[PDB]
Amino acid sequence: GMLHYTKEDLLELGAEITTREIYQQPDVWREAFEFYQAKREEIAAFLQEIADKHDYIKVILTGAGTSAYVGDTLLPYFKEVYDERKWNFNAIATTDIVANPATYLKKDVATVLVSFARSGNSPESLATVDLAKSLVDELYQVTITCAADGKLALQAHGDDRNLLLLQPAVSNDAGFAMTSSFTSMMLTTLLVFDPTEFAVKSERFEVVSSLARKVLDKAEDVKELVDLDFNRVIYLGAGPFFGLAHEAQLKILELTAGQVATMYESPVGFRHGPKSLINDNTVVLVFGTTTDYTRKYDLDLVREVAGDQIARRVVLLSDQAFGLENVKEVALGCGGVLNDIYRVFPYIVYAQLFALLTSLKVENKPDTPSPTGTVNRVVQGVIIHEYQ
Amino acid sequence: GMLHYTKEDLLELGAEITTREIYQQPDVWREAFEFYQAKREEIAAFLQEIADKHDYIKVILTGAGTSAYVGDTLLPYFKEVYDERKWNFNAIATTDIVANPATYLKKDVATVLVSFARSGNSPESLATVDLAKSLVDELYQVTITCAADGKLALQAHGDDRNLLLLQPAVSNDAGFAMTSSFTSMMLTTLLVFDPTEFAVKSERFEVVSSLARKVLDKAEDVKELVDLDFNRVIYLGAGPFFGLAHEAQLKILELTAGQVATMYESPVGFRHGPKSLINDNTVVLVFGTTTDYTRKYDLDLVREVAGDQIARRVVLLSDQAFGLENVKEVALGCGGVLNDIYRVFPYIVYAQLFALLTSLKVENKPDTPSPTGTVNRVVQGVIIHEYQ
Ligand SMILES: [Cl-]
Repeated sequence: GMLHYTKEDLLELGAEITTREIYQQPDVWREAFEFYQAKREEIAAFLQEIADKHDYIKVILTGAGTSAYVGDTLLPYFKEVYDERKWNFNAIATTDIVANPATYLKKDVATVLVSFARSGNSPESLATVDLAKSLVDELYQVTITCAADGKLALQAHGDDRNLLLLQPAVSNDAGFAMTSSFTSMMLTTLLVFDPTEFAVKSERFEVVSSLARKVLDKAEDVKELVDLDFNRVIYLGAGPFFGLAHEAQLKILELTAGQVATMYESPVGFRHGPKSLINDNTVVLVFGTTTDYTRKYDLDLVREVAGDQIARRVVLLSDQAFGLENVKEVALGCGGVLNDIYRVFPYIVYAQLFALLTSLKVENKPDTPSPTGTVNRVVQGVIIHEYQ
Repeated sequence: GMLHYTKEDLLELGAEITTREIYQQPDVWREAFEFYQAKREEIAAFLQEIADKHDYIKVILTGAGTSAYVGDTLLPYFKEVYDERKWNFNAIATTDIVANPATYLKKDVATVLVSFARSGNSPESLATVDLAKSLVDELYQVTITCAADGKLALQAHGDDRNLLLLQPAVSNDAGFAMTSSFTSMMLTTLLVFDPTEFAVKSERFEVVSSLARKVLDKAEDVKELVDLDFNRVIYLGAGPFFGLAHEAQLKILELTAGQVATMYESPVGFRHGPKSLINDNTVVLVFGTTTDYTRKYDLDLVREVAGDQIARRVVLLSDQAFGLENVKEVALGCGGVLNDIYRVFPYIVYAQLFALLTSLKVENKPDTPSPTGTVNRVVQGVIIHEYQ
């Protein structure tokens, strides 16, 4: 198990489901990868037909909450590697689309709507699909969802323009918080759209899974941070790690019922006002980039915040430790096998453990962390209004 | 005067500069508008030449901190009204470009780089321009900045392809926080790229000015809210009001040196986890959208948060009061002359007052609000590294 905890301890503390769902991630990813591998020809044919038909293609990666951050996290990688004049990638939350459809859904633009959902039962998921069908003349869909009996999945069959990519059944997280659903969806999406050769994807997958298991094995390293005196947490990252930070900090908010206040930023963005949030009771964690160029900017920022000596702790997740003063460096090293976009997986596993253990520290029940009932596993109170 | 305060009172409190710069906004905006009026034919001709040469044009709206939020706020409006296959609008912070230039700056894409800066002395401003010039074959620039002797402005002369649009000198805010600088730059940008007829823009400008004066006249109303017990502030807004919420919350952070923790979200996004931050010492303010359809989603959310009865106060800025239970409704009514994108101006004045008065409440010196010196008016410690 995790730390010393027995399964019995975890049940008594209301953390068995969430702990199980975090720890099952490498196994879930291997199933997802194998499903990808079996479907890869069909998936590539699907996308190729669209490319053959249309000169400009708007791809919209869309979900709500943690499902929105799937697109946010992967977006900068796709933007780098694709020519925007052909495949124009966007991450637009379902919660944005439902409120302002006209901003995003345009009649004459060929559009591939890539819908993400753990439960499939957020009203905004179906409303976004329905608005897209209403407003876009040439619409295709890729539906990436974990619940085969969720409304999103149920309405995604028998349509030659909708590629349904169900995630493994156990990734339909019963926990309040999305854990294995988030990472499984993100892995599927990266495998689908990453133009890298299959053999390279395979190798990277194996290293992703190895690194993640190492993180899980060393939960005590995360506990060391949890044990510090803090009630604010700030996650920072550049590139894909900006959306990853957004997810990492949300996991805290959610699992501590906001008893820990939070922020996400990039390291370079952080200086321009947001850094004001730091106080003596703040932990700052950086998801480090490993390209030589971008790493330099991370390092200057970590040096500065450590040097300020205000924060309780500055933590840098990277591929190596330089031996920085007043920084906890967490070295997760691939031998360089992984590029940055695949490092999101072990990095978020660390973040999930931090959120889980912090929930336990504050005596919240991670599996059911909103005792007021004002936040819910499946969103409540969403009304869809008719658009004309 | 603001409230009871004399100029000597404000001097004593370290608030004279910021108070002045907020209150000068209507006058600054008229000067900005008159400049635009004078230059509009030249401006249109500049953009028309670009459209005459290139089939696909990438517009990048770029700044750091509050300057980034000019682009974030206006972007959804430009996205709605432009055809993305011709004019493809993006808001990408200078703090993102400098760290990951290859994500955004593409050799073969005709690009219009629209740079924002109050001081012009952020290293990322010049690095962003330099990276664009070194990477993009067909580049044009629009430089919108408040400091004629800032480094950005000073390198923007004598270039046919760089359209320099200096803002009124007094908008080079001496206060730590950007107030009139943000608004002047945002007004100029909207006037440049809004395809509405000039006669309509002039009509709206007059109502903007009038409503903003009314907000300033009624500072006592904001004070009443600031007097409530709270240490967390959440701003919510849809469409342009998401970026505006980002700015509104940053103002609090900056001016209270993080003594008040903050969040920005959209009303519909808020439910999917972020709502967890609410506690009994939290004030939630919503920048209300006035289109019939989107407004319905604001209203559902406000009803819900009010009905939960946890937050200290729920405040809705709009064009009218419906008479909502447990909500403070602030009605700023144009008679319907203003569309939502022009309502950002009166809305942000209200949020500036809220931040300034909260700063006074916590006995910070709003003009110089970082007594640790770890956050600065002009960013310190940014090193620019060579990109290959
Ligand atoms: Cl009140």
